Amino acid sequence: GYDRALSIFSPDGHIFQVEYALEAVKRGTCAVGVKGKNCVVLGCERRSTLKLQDTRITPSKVSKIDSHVVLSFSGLNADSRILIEKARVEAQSHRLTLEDPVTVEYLTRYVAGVQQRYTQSGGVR
Amino acid sequence: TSIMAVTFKDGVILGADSRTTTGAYIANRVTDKLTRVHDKIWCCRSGSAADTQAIADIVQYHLELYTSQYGTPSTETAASVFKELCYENKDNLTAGIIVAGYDDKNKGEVYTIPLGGSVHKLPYAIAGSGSTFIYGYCDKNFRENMSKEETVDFIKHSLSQAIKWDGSSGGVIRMVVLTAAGVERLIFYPDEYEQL
Amino acid sequence: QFNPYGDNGGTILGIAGEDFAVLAGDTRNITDYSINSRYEPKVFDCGDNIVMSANGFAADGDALVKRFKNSVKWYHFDHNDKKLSINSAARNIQHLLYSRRFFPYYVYNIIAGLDEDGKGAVYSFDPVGSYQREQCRAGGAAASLIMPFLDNQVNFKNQYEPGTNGKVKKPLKYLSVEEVIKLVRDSFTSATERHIQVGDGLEILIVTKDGVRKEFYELKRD
Amino acid sequence: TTIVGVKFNNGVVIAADTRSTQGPIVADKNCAKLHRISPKIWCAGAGTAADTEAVTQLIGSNIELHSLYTSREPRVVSALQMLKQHLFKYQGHIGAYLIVAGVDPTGSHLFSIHAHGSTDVGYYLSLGSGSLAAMAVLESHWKQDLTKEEAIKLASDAIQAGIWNDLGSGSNVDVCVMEIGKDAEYLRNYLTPNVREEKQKSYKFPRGTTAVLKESIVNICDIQEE
Amino acid sequence: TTTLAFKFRHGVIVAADSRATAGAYIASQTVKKVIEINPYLLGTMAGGAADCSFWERLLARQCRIYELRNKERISVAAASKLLANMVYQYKGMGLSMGTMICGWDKRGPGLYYVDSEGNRISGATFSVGSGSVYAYGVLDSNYKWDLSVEDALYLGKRSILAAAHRDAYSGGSVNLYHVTEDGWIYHGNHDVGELFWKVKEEEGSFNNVIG
Amino acid sequence: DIPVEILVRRLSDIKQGYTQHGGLRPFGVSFIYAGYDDRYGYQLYTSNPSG
Amino acid sequence: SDPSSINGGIVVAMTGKDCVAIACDLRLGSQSLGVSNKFEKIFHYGHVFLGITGLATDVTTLNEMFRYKTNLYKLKEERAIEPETFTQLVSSSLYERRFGPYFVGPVVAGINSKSGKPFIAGFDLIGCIDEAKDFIVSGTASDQLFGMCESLYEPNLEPEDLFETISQALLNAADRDALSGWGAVVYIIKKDEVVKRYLKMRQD
Amino acid sequence: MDIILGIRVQDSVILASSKAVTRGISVLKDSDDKTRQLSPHTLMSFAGEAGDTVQFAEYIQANIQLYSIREDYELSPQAVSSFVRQELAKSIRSRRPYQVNVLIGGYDKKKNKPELYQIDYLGTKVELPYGAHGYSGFYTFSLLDHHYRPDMTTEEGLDLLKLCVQELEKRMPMDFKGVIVKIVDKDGIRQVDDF
Amino acid sequence: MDIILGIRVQDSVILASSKAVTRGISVLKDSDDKTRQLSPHTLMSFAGEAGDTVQFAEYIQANIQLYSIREDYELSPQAVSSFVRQELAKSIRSRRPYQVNVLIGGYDKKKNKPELYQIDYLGTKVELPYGAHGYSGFYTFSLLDHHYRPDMTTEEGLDLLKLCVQELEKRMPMDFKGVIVKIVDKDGIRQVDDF
Amino acid sequence: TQQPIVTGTSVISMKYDNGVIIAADNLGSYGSLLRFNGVERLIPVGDNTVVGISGDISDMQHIERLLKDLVTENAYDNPLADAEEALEPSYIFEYLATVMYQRRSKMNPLWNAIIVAGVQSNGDQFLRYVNLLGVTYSSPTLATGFGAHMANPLLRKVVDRESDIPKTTVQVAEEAIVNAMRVLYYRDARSSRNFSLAIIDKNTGLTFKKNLQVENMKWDFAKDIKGYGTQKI
Ligand SMILES: *[C@@](C)(CO)[C@](*)(O)[C@H](CC(C)C)NC(=O)[C@H](Cc1ccccc1)NC(=O)[C@H](CC(C)C)NC(=O)[C@H](CCc1ccccc1)NC(=O)CN1CCOCC1
Ligand SMILES: *[C@@](C)(CO)[C@](*)(O)[C@H](CC(C)C)NC(=O)[C@H](Cc1ccccc1)NC(=O)[C@H](CC(C)C)NC(=O)[C@H](CCc1ccccc1)NC(=O)CN1CCOCC1
Ligand SMILES: *[C@@](C)(CO)[C@](*)(O)[C@H](CC(C)C)NC(=O)[C@H](Cc1ccccc1)NC(=O)[C@H](CC(C)C)NC(=O)[C@H](CCc1ccccc1)NC(=O)CN1CCOCC1
Ligand SMILES: [Cl-]
Ligand SMILES: [Mg+2]
Ligand SMILES: [Mg+2]
Ligand SMILES: [Mg+2]
Ligand SMILES: [Mg+2]
Ligand SMILES: [Mg+2]
Repeated sequence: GYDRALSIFSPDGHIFQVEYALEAVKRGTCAVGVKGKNCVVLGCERRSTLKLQDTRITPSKVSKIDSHVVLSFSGLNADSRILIEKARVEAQSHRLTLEDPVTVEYLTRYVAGVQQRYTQSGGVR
Repeated sequence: TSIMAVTFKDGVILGADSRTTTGAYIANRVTDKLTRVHDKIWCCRSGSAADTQAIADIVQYHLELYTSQYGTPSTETAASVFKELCYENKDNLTAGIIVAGYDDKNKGEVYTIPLGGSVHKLPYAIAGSGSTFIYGYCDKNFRENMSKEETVDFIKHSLSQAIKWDGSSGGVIRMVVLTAAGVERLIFYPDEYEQL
Repeated sequence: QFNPYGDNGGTILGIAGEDFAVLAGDTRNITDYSINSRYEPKVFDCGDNIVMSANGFAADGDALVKRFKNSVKWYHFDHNDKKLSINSAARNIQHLLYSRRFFPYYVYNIIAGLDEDGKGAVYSFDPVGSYQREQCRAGGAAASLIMPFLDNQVNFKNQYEPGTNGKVKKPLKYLSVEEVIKLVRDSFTSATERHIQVGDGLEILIVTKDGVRKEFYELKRD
Repeated sequence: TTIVGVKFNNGVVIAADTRSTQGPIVADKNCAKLHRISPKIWCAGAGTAADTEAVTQLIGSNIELHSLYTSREPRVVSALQMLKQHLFKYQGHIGAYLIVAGVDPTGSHLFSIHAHGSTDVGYYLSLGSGSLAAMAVLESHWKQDLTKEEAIKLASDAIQAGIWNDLGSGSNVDVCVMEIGKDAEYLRNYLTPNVREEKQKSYKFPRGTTAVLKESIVNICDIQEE
Repeated sequence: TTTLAFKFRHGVIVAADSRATAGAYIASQTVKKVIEINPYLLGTMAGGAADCSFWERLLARQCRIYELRNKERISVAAASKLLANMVYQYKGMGLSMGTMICGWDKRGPGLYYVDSEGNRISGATFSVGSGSVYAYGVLDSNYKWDLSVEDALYLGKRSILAAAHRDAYSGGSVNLYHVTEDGWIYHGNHDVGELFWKVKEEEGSFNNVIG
Repeated sequence: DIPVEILVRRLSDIKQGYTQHGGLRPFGVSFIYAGYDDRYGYQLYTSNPSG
Repeated sequence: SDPSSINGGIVVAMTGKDCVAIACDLRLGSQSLGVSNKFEKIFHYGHVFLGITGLATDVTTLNEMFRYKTNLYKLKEERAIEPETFTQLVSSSLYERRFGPYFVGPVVAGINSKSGKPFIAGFDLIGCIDEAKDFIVSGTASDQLFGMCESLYEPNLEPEDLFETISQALLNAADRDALSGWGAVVYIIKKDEVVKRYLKMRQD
Repeated sequence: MDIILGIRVQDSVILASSKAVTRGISVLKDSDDKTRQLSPHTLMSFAGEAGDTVQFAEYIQANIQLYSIREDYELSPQAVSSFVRQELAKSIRSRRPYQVNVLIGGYDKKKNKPELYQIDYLGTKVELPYGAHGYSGFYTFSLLDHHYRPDMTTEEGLDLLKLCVQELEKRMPMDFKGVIVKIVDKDGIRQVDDF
Repeated sequence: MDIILGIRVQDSVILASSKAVTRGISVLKDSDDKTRQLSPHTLMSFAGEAGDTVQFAEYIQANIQLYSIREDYELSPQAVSSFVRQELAKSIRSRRPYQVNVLIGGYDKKKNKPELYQIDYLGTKVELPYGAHGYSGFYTFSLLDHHYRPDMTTEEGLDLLKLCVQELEKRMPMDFKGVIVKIVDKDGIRQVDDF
Repeated sequence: TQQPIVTGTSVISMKYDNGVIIAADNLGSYGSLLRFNGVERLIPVGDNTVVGISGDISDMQHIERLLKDLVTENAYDNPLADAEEALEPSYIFEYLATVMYQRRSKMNPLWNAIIVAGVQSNGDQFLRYVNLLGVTYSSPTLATGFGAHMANPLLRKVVDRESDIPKTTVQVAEEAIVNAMRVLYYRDARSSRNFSLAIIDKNTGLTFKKNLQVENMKWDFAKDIKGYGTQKI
């Protein structure tokens, strides 16, 4: 198997591959989250460079992870699908093993853990 | 089966009957149970026909590969390869094999390998279902350093009796002579050996 | 362990007409994949215009027939040479079979003849004496091959009259002896093709008021 | 099944019956038991029908690839060796009992092979349920230095013995002759001694005899244009 | 098999199919599973055809010698008990019988269930055989005491049909009987093939089946 | 029959995998998917080597 | 216990003059219990027809499997599969489960679109091919069907005549089997038209 | 577990399942719900060996709920029943098969039709107007064969179900402690609290 | 058969026996009386294998009735129970033993005392204030151990019996179709027609 | 119920134009051990019948005694014991068949397969088989054990049906029997070279041949057979 260490430290104590991943996020369309007293609103930018688009079928920016939790993102679109799929699987796995839906804090901790794992595993970016 | 191998002055002689059975039906009456694993290292096969063929084929492969690298193998070496197969696969095999060969240094040697996979070096050996009936005869009549003609008669007479009493033995008596002179095949038909 | 039973193969067939009856059976005797005899009679004239065939385990079939023939003999002695009716024979055979309820005769059994009104009769027996009068019955190795064919060609089952489309059945017209013997030969020729225990020969016994007549036809020997 | 193999002067011949059973029932009256491994290597099979086919198709496929790789015509000993090692590995669970014969650059050959992986050499061989009936004939009539015509006769006579005397065998006789320096001739239905006689009656029904409930056209065609 | 019988105001209804089986093979379809012991006594058969036939025919002969010695027709209870004691001797030996002894005597209509296991039970409604479980649904749901002879005959017929449809080892034809104080009355042989379609149309039942 | 988007997502996920792990070159292919299903009707999609 | 006789059912196929016919019963059971009277056992992949008897779960599974394989065959080959070729695919697929087989008795029927030759074939549960000229039978009443077909069948029958022969073979065999019946279907197949007829039979 | 029934009427599917759980000679519970909601318009009842039943149902439930979230779309009852069958047909040749029989009752919102599927542990699927698993159908099918019409109302379906249960309670030797009844229609799934 | 109970109170013996007869998966009857009057002041209930039960009870009944006629005298419950035990102890080493368990409830007119005997199929006899056969005692003995007094009235004995039956109906998986109750006292044997 | 200990293998027989022939080898096997080499398994009864027996030898010796006693008993108060009221093959067979079926019905069989060969008073050929189960059948050729599998096919090539019997001479029939005995020696692992043969002709009477040997055997081709496949030396 491909075991190459892609995410590594540099002399100044930086992991460039992780920092370059943040540059991909900087390029991505804007996403915003605001929580009120009894609600949360997620706003997302759609770049108008792409017209002739079919808005019915185009992947929406906000994704439901479960019936009570949503996830929006900024950065590489293809990468986001992998995290969303994993999060959705974990959400059902939690309901299945513990008989409660995930807390928002738990789901976040899982997704964040997946992201971290890809910063010190061989052969992956 | 009825198989035997006997050492003598000039080398060693292998002997066998030619019957293979399926219950009481004789599936083949002209079987060759004397099989060659090297130029002057042969074996007598008893037990499962499938198992003993599979084993002998693997051994012939091992000794062919041995020869290509290290030259002519000893009869002891051939017996060791047989043993290793018969011992390590003892749960799944039913094979009673006698290994016989001629060196110029060691001359005639005989090794018998029964069911368990143990090895026993002997002056002569008998095996197969029909061997039971000639333990007494062979013990009484065997001598060391016999002539070729004496040894042929000893095997002929021994297998004649084994065939006479054992239903699982019969047909012709095949023999293979292993000496410095070369390899000689002999055959003896019922009309010859029954009247002994 | 000793197994007192065996299977000698064979197949039999009884068909009742309006004023006649036939009892047919192949002449082949077997054990496993071997043929014992290509011609070993299996259907017998037992007297009083009654024909009988009991087989499966040949030794038990031979004994049952032998006993029933004996029963007919003693029926004459004990009741002033009175003729044993087919219905009386059937009931007698039940009691011969059930006398060994706990060590059965391993056989299929069929008798045929004429009833007391002169009409054709066929009775069928299971190994322990359950019997039934029927119009058509096959027994033995290839019984399952033949019976459906007879349901169709003797009782006109699943056959309706064209034009009506399933509203009106095919009427139950009686069959002649010549028409019946054709069904018998076709039944056994078909069974010989697909069953290995059936073949060699076919012996038919026809029963009328005039008596008992025989007919023999060859079958394939493979 | 009954199958045989007989050597002769300049080649070898094999033969087989054409019955396949399922208990006491005959499933196929004209089964083909002679299989082609390579153009001049044929084998006859007894036992589990699917196994004799599958094992033959497999070794024949590998023999073809071997022949292409080596730029040589395949040998009978190669087919023999590949078969026995395959069967031995499955410890008898693949119920194929075969008679393998053929001609190659080495000459003409005749072998038998059992399900557990044992092979035998001979001038005449027989396998299957009818092997005893066939071997009785072979032991009575075989001689050294047979001609092609004598060997075909002996072989078909041996199969007939099985057809008539064994319930597991029947119908027709298939033959394949493999002579040195010639094309192999596959004689399908060489003998046909078991044709069914004419039926006494025709059972063709009047149209309208069967009761019907519904009728409908079945669309087998693809989705249409326009 | 499927057999049933039930007591009611105007006597006792007895009904049965006619199928006989040897594994999956239907050996016969013209079997009489109701045996006439006397003009006032009926017996049903289920399980071993040979067993049921032999012992119930032997019982009918016991019931006849009873009438000769005693100048009196045997009771349903006594008849059922003679059978029960007869089969009890051979208990554990392999007998397979499931029977109902139906009749009319001094105490009125009588109905006893008797089997080879040893049971002997008096009751107003029974059904024995592989298809009994299907028949019980129709009986229990529609059974009264104040049932007309016409409606009672139909109920027993419809109950066998229900079982004959579902149970693979039940079918052929329906045999009906009605037992009065003047004796039993045969009410015909009814082919299930024809009866099924008739009932489907007239009643509206078996909507799932197409015809 | 598979909904169009589900098929498209699957192929696009395969393309994505080659950009994140394995150390292999991506597929140098861009697709235009034309399809129909009973949910969204007629649909056009595109995918590129990024997934 | 016997997987091949739990659910019950039968299939029969016949050749005629420039035509073939394949028929089946509609019963699905759990031993003695009848569960469905609409369980059709005949499927088609283009112009090739497949009847399957035996364990119902394996019947359903194999249909879905051959639909899968024939749909791919068509996409790659750019043509519908033929009966001779499909017959080899069925055999291959069954033998790959040699030591854990599907408990089925398949029957192939169809007409080669190029040569116009009628074709039928039968298999055992592990893949052995029985390519017959006259007829093929399968199911719990296979003995009964062999008896009916072997006596009623005659070669070179016309479609409307063949229909009556195969229908009577099925119906009368099914009526001597406890585990077969509850309806029946017959497919009459010609080179470019296929008719499907439901038969009226006893529902017991 | 013991008895599970199903009946498809004009505009709905009704599932009746027994309440008893039994370990040997003792009734552990008399109010057990042998059903899982797979989706808002699809309900699955189940019965078989202890553990296998609930493990399988909840596994199916999780898979369908995952599909619903991923696509933001409810699978048809036919699609669900086919998924379940494949899982059971896959299971039967595994090292230790799930010993579970199920009924799937659903309302297809696209076709505006109720649908009932019966699937046994072997993976044997059949669409039915009414069905049952185990020894249940033996007692109930004769009544359903008699009384059932496809144009029945939900109320008529419940009355016919009461008749089926009354017969079970009379002729079954085992006490199954009554049934929980649930109706699946266009508006979703609801429980009949008085039966 | 299934459940047979017995309780000896101050002045009487109460026997409660189930009504169900079962053949496989079907309840044949729901009003079976599993008892025989051996004498005017002695009642025997029974349960075991089909046939054996009734054959044995009626055989005992015939023997005691024969004794009564011959001597013009009623045997004591103790004497009857001893006779029954011997017949069962004789039976257990026979070719085919009677597979029957019994309770004998009687009022001894000499001592003016009720008596209850429990005898199993092996011939194991025990005199008790209350007893049960099969799986019955497993559910009922804890209540009887708690509530029973020897100075109880017949009415108090019946109320305690209702409590025992209520527990059986809750925790036993098998439906035994209620019980027939009979009281044995100085005035003879009578049946409680409402229970 | 028992198991056979010392056993005798095939008995073969066939009809020809004027009588019957029957043959059997002289071996008494003890499992795979060929224990007893001088065992006569053909037993004449008078000058018109020969009973050939296979299977358990202790049961054979019992049957042999029953037959010897049968002759003694038939002569009792019978002036025509050597004439009209002599024992017939059909009488001898039915007696044995009665005994065999009775013994199997008591679950204590005589572990044998028997062929009764002879010629009747009217010159008709008699040939019938009976075994431990009481199963009986008749045919132009009959054989027990291995003979049923190997001998019958060869003998049926001479007499395939009833109409072939008059066309078959004693020289042809004997030749066929002797050949079959050779084949059984090639192929039956519980057979011997030494055998006995008996001919019962309606003209020349009973001819009983002892100490016959299988001769004209083919073994020479064995020298050319080497190995089991690939071996050349
Ligand atoms: C003498 C016979 C005894 O020691 C010799 O040893 C010869 C040796 C030569 C041939 C190598 N041995 C045999 O002939 C040998 C005897 C034997 C039999 C069974 C097991 C072990 C040894 N015979 C065979 O191996 C035959 C050869 C076939 C006919 C070509 N094979 C069988 O008999 C096969 C073997 C299957 C088997 C069973 C148990 C262990 C290993 C393998 N058996 C069968 O085909 C079954 N057969 C058919 C049904 O009736 C039962 C016997
Ligand atoms: C002679 C005719 C008999 O000895 C030959 O040996 C021929 C050989 C030719 C055809 C290659 N042998 C057979 O015909 C052979 C006999 C046989 C039967 C059973 C076991 C071994 C040998 N017959 C078969 O192999 C048939 C071929 C069919 C009719 C096309 N197959 C079966 O009978 C299969 C057996 C499959 C099997 C699986 C695993 C191990 C061994 C065999 N049996 C069935 O299909 C029966 N059943 C039908 C209902 O579905 C479930 C299975
Ligand atoms: C329904 C139809 C089935 O449950 C009914 O219960 C009917 C009752 C009617 C017939 C009175 N019962 C049967 O059909 C009954 C089922 C059965 C079978 C065997 C034992 C008990 C119950 N069938 C029979 O009794 C058949 C009737 C024949 C087909 C006319 N009889 C047999 O199967 C016989 C009897 C065997 C037997 C019983 C007791 C001791 C020894 C033997 N058996 C055979 O004929 C042998 N059988 C042939 C088919 O191939 C397998 C071997
Ligand atoms: Cl070998
Ligand atoms: Mg010998
Ligand atoms: Mg035949
Ligand atoms: Mg049917
Ligand atoms: Mg039915
Ligand atoms: Mg199901």
